Amino acid sequence: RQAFKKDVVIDMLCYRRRGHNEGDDPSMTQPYMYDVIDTKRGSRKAYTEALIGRGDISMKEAEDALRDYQGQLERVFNEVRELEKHELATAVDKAMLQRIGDAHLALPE
Amino acid sequence: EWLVEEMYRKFRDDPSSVDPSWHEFLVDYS
Amino acid sequence: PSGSALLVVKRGPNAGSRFLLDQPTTSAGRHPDSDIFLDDVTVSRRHAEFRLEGGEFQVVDVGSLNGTYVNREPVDSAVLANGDEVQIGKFRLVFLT
Repeated sequence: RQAFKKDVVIDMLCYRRRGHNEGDDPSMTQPYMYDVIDTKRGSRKAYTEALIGRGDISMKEAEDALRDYQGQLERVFNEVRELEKHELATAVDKAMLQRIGDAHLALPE
Repeated sequence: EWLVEEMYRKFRDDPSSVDPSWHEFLVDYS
Repeated sequence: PSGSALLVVKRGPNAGSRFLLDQPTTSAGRHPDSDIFLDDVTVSRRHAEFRLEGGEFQVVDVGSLNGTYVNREPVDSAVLANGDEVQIGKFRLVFLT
């Protein structure tokens, strides 16, 4: 985009976890699709195992990430539980008109 | 790689052995 | 200023804010109970501890996911000197003694 100033499209292929309501099981319409999603792992937890498996991170780094997950999960649950308890001249002169009337004949050389 | 399967049995049979921070990660595995 | 250190925030929402270090352990992180409260998604609940031992300031990464970069250098424990730049996630902090 910065090199050619042209639109770029990124198609992110993922999956919808739940229907469009609390009591919506779209397995009525797409049973095969939702049978796969039933046995899927979260795109955050799966990536966590991949970094351990590839030797990118250790079990100490797995604890640094798991403590950060709870530290950010508790962060919003407690902040919300605490914040819940605390609840004109519209005309011009003729000389201006004569400037606009002359601009139509102020043609370039 | 290793504790993806190993600490899952150390927590399901005895949850006191596995660190209390891995309980909110090993439950969502199986 | 006597026997104390200042942590002026260069980059962050609380830009210019100062944290005074004079205790044996001055905690820092996203936990409300932390002395140096740094709020951000990058910053972990317990990010680092500013330990002062016999007039010797030193910051230690207590197990944070994004770590702590002293002078843009990832460290686990580093003795601090006047001029260091301890980074905790997006928070850039300057060191004064």
